[PDB]
Amino acid sequence: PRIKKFAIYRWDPDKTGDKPHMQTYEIDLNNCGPMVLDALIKIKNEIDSTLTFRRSCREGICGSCAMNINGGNTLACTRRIDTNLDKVSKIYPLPHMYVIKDLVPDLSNFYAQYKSIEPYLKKKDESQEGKQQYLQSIEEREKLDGLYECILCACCSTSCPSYWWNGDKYLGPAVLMQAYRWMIDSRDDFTEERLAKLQDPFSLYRCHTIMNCTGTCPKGLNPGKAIAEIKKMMATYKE
Amino acid sequence: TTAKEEMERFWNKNLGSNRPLSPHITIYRWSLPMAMSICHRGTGIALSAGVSLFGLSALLLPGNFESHLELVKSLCLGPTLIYTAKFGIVFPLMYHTWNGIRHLIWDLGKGLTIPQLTQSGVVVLILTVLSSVGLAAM
Amino acid sequence: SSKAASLHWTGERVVSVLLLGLLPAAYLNPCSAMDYSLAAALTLHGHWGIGQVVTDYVRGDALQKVAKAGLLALSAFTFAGLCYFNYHDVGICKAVAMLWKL
Amino acid sequence: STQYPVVDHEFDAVVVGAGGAGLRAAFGLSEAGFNTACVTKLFPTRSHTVAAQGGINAALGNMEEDNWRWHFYDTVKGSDWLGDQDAIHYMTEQAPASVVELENYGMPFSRTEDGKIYQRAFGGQSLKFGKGGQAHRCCCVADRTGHSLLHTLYGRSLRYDTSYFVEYFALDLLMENGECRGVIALCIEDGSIHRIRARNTVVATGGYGRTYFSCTSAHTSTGDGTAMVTRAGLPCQDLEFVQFHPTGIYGAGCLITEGCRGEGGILINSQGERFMERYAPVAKDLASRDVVSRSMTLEIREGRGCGPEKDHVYLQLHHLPPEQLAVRLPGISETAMIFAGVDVTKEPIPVLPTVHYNMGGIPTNYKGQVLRHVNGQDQVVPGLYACGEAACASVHGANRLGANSLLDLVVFGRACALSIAESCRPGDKVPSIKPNAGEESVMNLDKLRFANGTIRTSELRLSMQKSMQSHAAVFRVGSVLQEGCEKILRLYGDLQHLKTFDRGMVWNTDLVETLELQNLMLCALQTIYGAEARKESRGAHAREDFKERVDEYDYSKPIQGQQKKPFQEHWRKHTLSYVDVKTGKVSLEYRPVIDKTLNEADCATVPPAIRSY
Ligand SMILES: Cc1cc2nc3c(=O)[nH]c(=O)nc-3n(C[C@H](O)[C@H](O)[C@H](O)COP(=O)(O)OP(=O)(O)OC[C@H]3O[C@@H](n4cnc5c(N)ncnc54)[C@H](O)[C@@H]3O)c2cc1C
Ligand code: HEM
Ligand SMILES: CC(C)(C)c1ccc(CNC(=O)c2ccccc2C(F)(F)F)cc1
Ligand code: SF4
Ligand code: F3S
Ligand code: FES
Repeated sequence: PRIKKFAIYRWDPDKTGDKPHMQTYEIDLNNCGPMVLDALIKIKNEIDSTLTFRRSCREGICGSCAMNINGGNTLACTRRIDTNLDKVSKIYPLPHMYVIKDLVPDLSNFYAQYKSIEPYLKKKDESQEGKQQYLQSIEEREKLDGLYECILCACCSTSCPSYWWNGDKYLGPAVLMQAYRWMIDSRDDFTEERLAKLQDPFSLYRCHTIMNCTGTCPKGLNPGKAIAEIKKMMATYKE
Repeated sequence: TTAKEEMERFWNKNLGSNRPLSPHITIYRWSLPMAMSICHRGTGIALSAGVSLFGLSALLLPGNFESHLELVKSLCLGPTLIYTAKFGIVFPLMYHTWNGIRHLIWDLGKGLTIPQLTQSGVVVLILTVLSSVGLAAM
Repeated sequence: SSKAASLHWTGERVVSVLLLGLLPAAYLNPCSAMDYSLAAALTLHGHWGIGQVVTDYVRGDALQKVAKAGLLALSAFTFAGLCYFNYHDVGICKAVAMLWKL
Repeated sequence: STQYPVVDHEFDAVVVGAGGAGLRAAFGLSEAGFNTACVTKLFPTRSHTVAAQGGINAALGNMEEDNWRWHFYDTVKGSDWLGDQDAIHYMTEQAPASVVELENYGMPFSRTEDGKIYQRAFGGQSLKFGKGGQAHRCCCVADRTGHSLLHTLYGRSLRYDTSYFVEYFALDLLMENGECRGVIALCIEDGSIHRIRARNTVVATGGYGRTYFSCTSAHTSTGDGTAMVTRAGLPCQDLEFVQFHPTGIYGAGCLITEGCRGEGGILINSQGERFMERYAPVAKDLASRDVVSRSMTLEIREGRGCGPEKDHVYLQLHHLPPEQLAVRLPGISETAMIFAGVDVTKEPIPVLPTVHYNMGGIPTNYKGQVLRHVNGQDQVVPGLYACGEAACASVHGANRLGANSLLDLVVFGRACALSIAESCRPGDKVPSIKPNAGEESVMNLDKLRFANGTIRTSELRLSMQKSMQSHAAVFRVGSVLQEGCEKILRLYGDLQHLKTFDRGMVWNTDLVETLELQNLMLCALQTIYGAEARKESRGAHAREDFKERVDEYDYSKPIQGQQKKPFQEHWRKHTLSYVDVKTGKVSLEYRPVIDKTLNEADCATVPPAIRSY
């Protein structure tokens, strides 16, 4: 055998007088896949069938199971469990998010910010669209490598202290990196008014290069890096 | 339903709920970067606090700088205790200064990989101790 | 597109590099000129500095405006108090120098 | 009852699904000015098309020069002549237009020297209708073409007043006298129930790969749309035909793309032989999925596997330039490491034929409209459509050709919209609804929420899956299948004996994964019975006891003075499965494949022929 302990955050909105508490579980790792999600699933199916959490791809490419495992925001389907048993894997939901239940935090705001940047191709003349393919050199395309892959796991933006204290008005990395992604997409024609949308104290400028965001990203992406890049466009673009 | 309207619904819904807030500072991993920006704030705040008291007492207090030093002098001053005080002045000045440079490199878009942060972050601590110990004996 | 928030950013960096450039230039060349610009750069930088901390942690309209003002007083008082000290006393450069010999 | 508040909504259209088919349908409706809802149990991005990697086929003639009719031919061959040729014409013609549309939407395709979309080779594709060698029409976004596809569309989706019900689990259709009036659905968050009613409905829920113990599919691929149709008393089609994708990690099941093979990747068995050349000489393992996985899965049966128990085959990449692996296959490069601990640049991957695509589904026109089968004839269920992996126009028939299903989505999603646009108008009388409508689904809900039996949902699911794994594998035979059948039938009986533990209203995944199981059984039931009755080797369905391909004529021989077989004596026809809810008893009829195209002068009805790549 081989027991590993999991200490996991819990909360039920349908059990009056309940309040945020942790609960431990114990798992023979010989009968369990390597990844943390495997565990949370294995405990759901075998042990406790109350535990509530988000999941789908189990392949680390969809962003459903984002959560704080041992003080760092990642995908549970990609973090392999700590084979060392003296340690007890702690699991919490993503930080400073209103918890709907257990490990299921409310992202509607997160998405709504994603909405607020207009993530799609914009052209001045959309009269010839949907008929010819737009041209883009491989060099112009390469500028998106490192940006286009963003899962929307939201591990980053929810690790940024600026976004903890300013979820309402600050956009956060996830989204800004994508705003940037459209800025330097050659095909797009609205690069300036995209930049114009960020001319306020908060939208962009609550970044203070804390760099927690890039640290925790599940896909090795570098938002901070992209924020910086934005700020440089912001100061040197003309009109 | 627009982006603004969604955001509005979120807050109405959640403020008037009985949902908890997920924890943050309590659970989150301590990183050198984290600590190294916290400090940069703290240091900032202490220096301006320092500059303020200095310019303010210039207008509020009696005498002149000489009189206030001659006051200091007559406090059976230890040469170590002077060094201490003098190191205490210049420790956060130099930290913030060196780290400030690192911030300014970043704003030039430079050196934002998890390698480079641990490297530069470490250098700043080294440059800090050296210039601090250096100046505190000039 | 009034670049009002982005110009504020640029300015911050601009003064920060000045203040980097002043510390050593002052050591090399202590003089009235330097003692004032030191005063200018210090206070301004620290004002915008704290500015941020405030706009980061101080929530709601009334309160922020209030702190923002009470900050501005402090900053104004501070610039004056320094300029004064430069004019009617030793001046920053030399004040430090003396303080150091101690 | 009355523990649940019901909240009625009114709309011009409901699209159930937010995967490329769902998205595309959804907003194409709105674009046409229809007050349109979109019910998806997951956040759109979280859907499966994200997971897709290979590409999306369309003869743009970017690499070489190309003809969509060569695409048609390749597709309809691929279908093993169970694929309905009108819908395949429609698609392959449209594919250029549909892809270009996605690029003008923003999707960042990989580019060429010419700065056009980079297309590449994929399993089963050719030029000059099979004569002119290998073809290169799989348009791709390096290795993450589903991801991009989805987020591009999702992004676009936001540019319209489409009303997205996120994390809302559709329960049943709102049928009334053969006519669909929308959907009733759980609202996962507060637990309340919502009767979304509308003049048309579109069902775009994707597959049921979770009927099996091993699949590339996600945890949410539960055949929910398929099941809802079933409980309307409506037929599903060809659900026995299941695609076993040749590759996919031995352990977890994660897919490694056929783009690996299309970019020059090779398959090796335990004695080192480039073994797929021995089976098919001209394809050499760029062949159809049915054939390649057959080769693989048969080579382990011998005892010639490559692992600690000798149970999987090796997928090689290391002989391809390192730079190539980075540009063309970074996504798979990374998950190969993560799940197997395997570097792709100097080690081969461990792969195993595993469930991947359901070319079965809800029966359809080429116009997206759902079909019933009355009087041995086709009849359009009014106010109900479907598109993507959920539906079965059988654009794929017996075998999905690679990199066509992402095209399937976009093409038919689009069509469903166009087809409603042209037939009715926004604002038109949104049909009424009896006050007690769909109570039974609520009682089903209540039943499962407080359900107190002896078996846990998880354990029953497990059994269903291992059952379908044993008996509905790549190869199957009456004996096995017979056992398999009554096996799935008894588990449908065990739905009385199921313990549900969680009892909350908010985010009760215990109950919804349970619902998901009802849906998955219904699907499993129809899959296995259909399979046992079908006595031929067509496409992905291979009977060892009936290894002959059973058409109306022996097409091996030239026809002419041949005596044609009567409809109920050959197997070139669509399996139409039903099931009586209560007994969990499968009944099933048949309906003919369509061979005529939309225009003979533009595209030639490709007649049946010999099957081998
Ligand atoms: C690993 C993998 C790789 C693939 N690669 C390729 C490729 O390279 N090229 C290619 O052409 N094809 C590929 N495919 C096939 C293709 O991805 C699928 O056929 C396609 O994603 C199906 O799209 P869809 O919108 O029909 O369903 P999905 O994309 O699966 O989406 C289903 C939608 O329906 C919703 N839904 C489900 N149940 C309910 C319910 N009860 N109530 C409300 N909503 C519900 C979901 O929330 C979701 O939004 C791949 C498949 C897999 C698994
Ligand atoms: C060469 C000297 C200095 C340099 C180069 C410098 C640089 C900087 C920079 C770049 C920042 C912004 C950090 C960010 O990007 O978010 C900053 C913040 C700050 N600095 Fe300085 N600084 C210097 C000296 C000082 C001095 C002497 C004081 C006070 C007397 C001071 C007080 C502050 C304060 C209060 C802040 C705000 C802290 C924050 O927002 O995190 N600095 N400094
Ligand atoms: C332990 C203690 C010192 C109380 C602590 C821990 C963590 C934080 C979080 N960091 C911060 O609040 C912080 C730190 C430096 C710069 C900017 C910020 C920002 F305002 F943007 F968030 C702040 C303070
Ligand atoms: S950036 Fe990295 S972390 Fe932030 S969302 Fe996209 S993926 Fe998840
Ligand atoms: S974690 Fe936060 S403050 Fe800026 S660079 Fe990173 S976003
Ligand atoms: S569940 Fe899909 S990212 Fe882990």
